[PDB]
Amino acid sequence: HHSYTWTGALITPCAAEESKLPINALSNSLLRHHNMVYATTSRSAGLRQKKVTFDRLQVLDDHYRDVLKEMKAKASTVKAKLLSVEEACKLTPPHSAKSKFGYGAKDVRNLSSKAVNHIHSVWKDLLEDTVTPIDTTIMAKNEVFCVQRKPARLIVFPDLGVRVCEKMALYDVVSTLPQVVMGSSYGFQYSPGQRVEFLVNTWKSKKNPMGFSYDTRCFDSTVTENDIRVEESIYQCCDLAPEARQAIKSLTERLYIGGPLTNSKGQNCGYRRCRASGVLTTSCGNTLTCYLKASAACRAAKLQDCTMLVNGDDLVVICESAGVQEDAASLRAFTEAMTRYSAPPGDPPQPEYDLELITSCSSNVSVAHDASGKRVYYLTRDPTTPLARAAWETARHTPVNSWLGNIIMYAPTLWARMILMTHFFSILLAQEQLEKALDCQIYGACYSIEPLDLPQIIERLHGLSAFSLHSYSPGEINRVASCLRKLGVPPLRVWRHRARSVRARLLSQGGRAATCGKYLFNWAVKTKLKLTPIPAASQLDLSGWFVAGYSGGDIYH
Ligand SMILES: CN(C)N(c1cc(C#CC(C)(C)C)sc1C(=O)O)C(=O)[C@H]1CC[C@H](C)CC1
Repeated sequence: HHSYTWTGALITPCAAEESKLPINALSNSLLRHHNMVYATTSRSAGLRQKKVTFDRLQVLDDHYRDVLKEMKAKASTVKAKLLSVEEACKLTPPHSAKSKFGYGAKDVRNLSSKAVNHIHSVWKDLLEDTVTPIDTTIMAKNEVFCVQRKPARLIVFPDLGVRVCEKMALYDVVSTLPQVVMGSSYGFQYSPGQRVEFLVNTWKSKKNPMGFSYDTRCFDSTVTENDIRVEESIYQCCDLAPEARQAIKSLTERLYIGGPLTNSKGQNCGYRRCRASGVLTTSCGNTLTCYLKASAACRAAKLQDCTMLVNGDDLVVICESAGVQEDAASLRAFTEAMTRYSAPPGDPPQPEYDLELITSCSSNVSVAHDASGKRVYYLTRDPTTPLARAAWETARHTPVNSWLGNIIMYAPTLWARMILMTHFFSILLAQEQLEKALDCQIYGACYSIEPLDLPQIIERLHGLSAFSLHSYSPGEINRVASCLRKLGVPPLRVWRHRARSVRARLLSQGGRAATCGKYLFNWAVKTKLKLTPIPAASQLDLSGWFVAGYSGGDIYH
C-alpha cells in the first residue's frame, strides 16, 4: 500500500529555476545576510520523493466508525448545488496553468468557445466513465526559505479542463460542508482575529486547560484510498443533484484516489495512491480526515473535553487537564491512536499549559496593548520565512506577493508593521504603483488587492487597535530581534526614520494614500493622531473571505 511508485523518470522544471537570492539596489535596505535565503528547485525533487514514499497501514476501530457516523449525520443536513460552466470559469485564476488542449486561463475566464466546448466534453466524460484514471502533472514547487536546506515540495494537479469541472461538481460542497460537519472546530471560517478569539475563549472555557499541536509526518502521503473513499461517502451524504453525485463519484475514482504522474515533458514519472496536493478537495479532504482521525484518537486516549481546531493537516487540541503526568500519558496514547489510523507524527506532541506557547498553522497567540492600555490578543508567527520571501520579492516580481498576504493576515504584529509596511510602501511610492492591484493568497485562494485599500481591509479584519498596538511581550520582542540579527535586518531606529518619510509622502498625496500614511504609520511619529473609523471600509465586500480553505484548489476572487 505504497503512497507512490516511481518509474525513474525525473521530476522536471517547466522554466529556468533560481536558487540563490536575487539582489538589486533595494535588497540591502531589507537584509544583509543574502546567503541565508534560498529557493527550492527541482534539483532536490529526488530527496522529496524519498521522504514522501512509504507503505501505509491502517487499523480502524469503533471510535473511528463512531465519529464517522456522527460526521455523516451532520453532512446529511447539507444541500449543495452544481455551479454553471460560467460560474466555475469565473473562479479560475487569470494566470492558472493553461490546458494541454489548446486554451488557457484567460480563454476560460472569457468563456471562449474552445475552452467551453472542451470543458463540456470533460464533464460529459466524467458522467460516462467512472473508471479511467485521469492524468496529472507533477512539479517541484519553487518556494523561498531561510536556511536551517529543505527539498522542494511536490505539487500534483490535473488539466485545466478538469479543474473547471471540479469546481462545477464540488465548489459549493467544499465551501459549505466542513463548517456544518465540524462546527466551531473548522479553522478556515475565522479571520486571524476570530481565530485568536476562538482559541482564547476555548482556553478560558476549561477549568484547567492543557493544549497541544499535532504535526503529522507528510500528511498528504499518509492519506489512504480508504480515507479518500470515506471522504466521498461524506460528500454523498449531502442533498445533491444526481448529476453532481455521478461527477463526484467519478472524480473520486479517477482523480482523488490516485492516478498516473506525468512530468512537465510528458514522461510517465510513476503513480500516486495518496492525496493529490493540487486538487479542489485537498483542503476540505485533509480537514475532514484530520478531524476524523483526531476526534477518534481523543476518545481512544480518553482526553477530557477536547475542543479541536483544524485547518487541513494542521491540528490544535485544547482539553481539560487531568494533571501533568496523566496529560503526558494521554498524549502518548493519542499519538499511538493517530499512528494506527495512518497519521504518525513528525515532531512528537508536547502538552502546553500556556496558550501563547502553542504553535499551529505556523502561528501563535500573543498579547500586546492598545492605545487605552488594555491587553489585546492577536495572531503572530516567527517572521523568518515572511522576511526571506519579502527579500526575494524586493528583487523579483512573482506570481503571488507573500508580503501583501502577510501584511493582511499579520497586520497587528511588530514585524509586519515595522518592516513589511515600511519597506513595501517605500517601494510602491518610488515606482508610483500604489494603485496597481496585486495578487496575494488568503487560505490558499488568490485575491487581487490594491495596496491603497490596506487600511480599510485591516480595520475590517483586525479593528482599529491593529494601528496602535505597543508593549508587545518579551517573548515576541526577543523572537523578532533574533530574526533581525539572523537575516541582518536594520534596527528600529532605521525603520522608524523610513516610516516617517513614507508617511510624510503618503499624506501629501491625499485620498486613500493619505489614509495609508495616517493609519499604517501612526506608530512612527512622536505626536500620534487618535485614529477613527474609515468611512469607505464598509463598502468592501469581504463576504467570501474566511469561509473555507482552498490550498491547491485553483481558486480566484
Ligand atoms: C515601546 N517602543 C519602543 N516600541 C517598541 C519597539 C520594539 C522593538 C523592537 C526590536 C524587535 C527592533 C528589538 S517593541 C516595542 C513595544 O512597543 O513593545 C514601539 O513604539 C513600537 C510600536 C509598534 C511599531 C510597529 C514599532 C515600534
